[PDB]
Amino acid sequence: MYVRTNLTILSPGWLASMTSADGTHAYEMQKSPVLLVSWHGKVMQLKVEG
Amino acid sequence: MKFKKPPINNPSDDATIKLAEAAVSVSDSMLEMAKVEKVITPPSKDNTLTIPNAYNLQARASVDWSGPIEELTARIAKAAHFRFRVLGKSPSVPVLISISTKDESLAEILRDIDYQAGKKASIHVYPNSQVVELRYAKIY
Amino acid sequence: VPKLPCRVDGACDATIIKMMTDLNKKGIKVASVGQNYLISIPASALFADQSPRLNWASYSLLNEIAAFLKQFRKIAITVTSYSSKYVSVKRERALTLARSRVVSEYLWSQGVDSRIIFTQGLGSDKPITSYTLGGDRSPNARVEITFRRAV
Amino acid sequence: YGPNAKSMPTEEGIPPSANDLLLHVLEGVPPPGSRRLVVSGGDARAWLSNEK
Amino acid sequence: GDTGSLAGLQAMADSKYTRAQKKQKMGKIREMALKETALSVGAQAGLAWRAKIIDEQLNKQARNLDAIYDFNSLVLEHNILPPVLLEGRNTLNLADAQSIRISDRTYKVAKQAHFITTPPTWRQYLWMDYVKPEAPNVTLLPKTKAEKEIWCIYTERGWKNGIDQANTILEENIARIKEDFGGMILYRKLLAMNMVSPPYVSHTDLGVTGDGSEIHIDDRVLRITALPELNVNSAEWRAAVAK
Amino acid sequence: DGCCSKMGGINYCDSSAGRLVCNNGFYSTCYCTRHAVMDLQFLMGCCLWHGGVYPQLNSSGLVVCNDGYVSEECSLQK
Amino acid sequence: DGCCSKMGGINYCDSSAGRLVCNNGFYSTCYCTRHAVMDLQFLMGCCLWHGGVYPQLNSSGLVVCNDGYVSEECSLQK
Repeated sequence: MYVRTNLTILSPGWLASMTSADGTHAYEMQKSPVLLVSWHGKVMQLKVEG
Repeated sequence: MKFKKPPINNPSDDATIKLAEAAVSVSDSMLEMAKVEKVITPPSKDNTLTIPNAYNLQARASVDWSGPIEELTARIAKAAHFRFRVLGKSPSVPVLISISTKDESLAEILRDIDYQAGKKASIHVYPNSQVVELRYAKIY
Repeated sequence: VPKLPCRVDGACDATIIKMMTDLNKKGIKVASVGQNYLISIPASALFADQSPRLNWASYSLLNEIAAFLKQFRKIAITVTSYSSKYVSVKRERALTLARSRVVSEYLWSQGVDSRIIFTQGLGSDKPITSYTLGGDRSPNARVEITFRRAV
Repeated sequence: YGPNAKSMPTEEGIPPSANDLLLHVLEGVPPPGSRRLVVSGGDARAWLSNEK
Repeated sequence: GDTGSLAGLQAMADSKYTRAQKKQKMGKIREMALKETALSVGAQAGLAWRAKIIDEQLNKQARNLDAIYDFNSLVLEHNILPPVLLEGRNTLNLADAQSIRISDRTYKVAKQAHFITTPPTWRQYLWMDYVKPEAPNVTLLPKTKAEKEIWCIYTERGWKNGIDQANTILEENIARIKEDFGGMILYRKLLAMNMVSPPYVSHTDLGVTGDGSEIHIDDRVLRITALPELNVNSAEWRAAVAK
Repeated sequence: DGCCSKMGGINYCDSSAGRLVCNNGFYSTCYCTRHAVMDLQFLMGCCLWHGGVYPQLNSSGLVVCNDGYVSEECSLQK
Repeated sequence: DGCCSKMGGINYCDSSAGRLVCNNGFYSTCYCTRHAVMDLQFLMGCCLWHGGVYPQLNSSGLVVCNDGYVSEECSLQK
């Protein structure tokens, strides 16, 4: 999965991490349905299915 | 008729005086943080059930060691006449424990070793099978 | 190279073999095989009869033993104690363990540069003779010191 | 990107694995161009190749 | 003298002191060269001797320093050195008139947490460099017995001064390492107190990789993603108790 | 002088241990190779536990180690 | 001069107190460290309770202090 976000990924690991000046971040991620995002200090979990 | 006061010693060193007065404050801070940590954290169980005591285990030892774990625990396995078992890969970061003790039996020696190792490894002993196993952390 | 050490500090092999010869002349059993060394001491020359108490003159022999033991480089030293059958198994084992503990405490109190000392006793478990008629003066009553010389 | 596009998005990929010279060092053969070193107090060998 | 200066000036009005200052002229002229050299060589000798003695004492009692300093206990589970924290109590600031700003306590992160390979030791801070001096340089020889004696006592004073400066440097090193360990233990107490966030570190796992000439078996990458920091959420702080 | 003194004399030195084996079956306490086990807990030299002494030729007597640390204890005073 | 005089002698300088310790278990009346209690009530110099003596160069004997005050009795008079 190739994800464009304004947020960042914390837990599972990363392979390619592109980041622009305006805060747009591109993350290359392996096939994982569960992710954890650290929004401004507090971490919440997201689950994505097909 | 001459007067005196009891505790007279050899002459001292000012650098050791400074080290002592620093370490007094260091030890006091360590004591109070240990107190508040013990108060805050509720204990659950003791490792003596996992590490019991039996015969041919009360032969005593006096040990100073400040190196890697494996040579020391193989030495105490040879003392115990017990088999050795290793579980898990040895991590690239070495695990080091310094021990300065006097007249301690093998069971509490192993308990102190396991406590000082902490999260990095665990120790078990099966006396019926006459084995001692160590297991690295299933981490990273 | 003069700033580098030439030998180990406080070492003279002639003095080592001299005091070894003096100990074996006195009656202290000295045993060498490879770099593994053992010394046997009669327990009657150290303790009283079936009791863990030391003579005041025993400190001379202990000092001599520590002086000899300072001459080597070591890792692990083991002491075992053996006695004669008097009352039970438990009493003799406890006596031998106590004697080993006291002599190991004194040997650590002296500044010998070892890492690990193991201490144990067996009572009258392992005889070294078929002759078992003497009391504590019999040669089975003994204390054995064993190690392997490093390098 | 135009010639005025001085701005570039910054990328980070995987950190490198190791150094392949350390294979030869662990073997015992010094890397080419390395210098000899003097080791005292014990049995060890050392070299200086890229001032490391 | 100039204390009873009336009688001192009346004695100075005599011609015998006018020719008694002409023999103190050479004494005050041939004076200042010896003292500087004597003080310099005394400072060198005192610093070197005190440094060697203090390193000897440190190596003599080197074991209990390792006993009291276990950084391996303080290192967290992902081989990360904990950060260094400072605190301050009953703070105030008077920038100028009509303007005071006070506060209860302050906390400051000095050194950020990072990776590490080996725990630190006290030898990195408390050991002092000793090189023996072997170059006694003489600019001028003290000719008379009096100037030899003042050369000796000025060398002694330099010896004392070099000893004092060595003590000052050692004391600064002691304060530095005590600062570092106090910061570590305060960070541990604060993470117990739930006033600082824990760090976060991610692990990335890959299997075999590489070409037909180079391969690696288990490609693991460990990366510290979130640094510890103070949190402002005051309601989420657990108080303590004692018995 | 005599490493195997009051013994058989020196046979030869083994470089695997850095130790001199005497003509009698014994290990002498002397050393022969520099790759042998010493006991060195004291050393000389400036800029220890740092980047080492900077090999530049400074004009002044001030000496600063290679990791930026200043060696005042080896520097010249006034 | 003799600090532990008519006593067992001087053992060492307790630098925690800055005071000498006699061979009999008593502190000497002398001090031995400058970080000690020397109760002095008299001082020297001028431009006191001010910014100190200003080290600038004046053509006259007028000495100003760093707070702007001028020490007249420390200055060259006429």
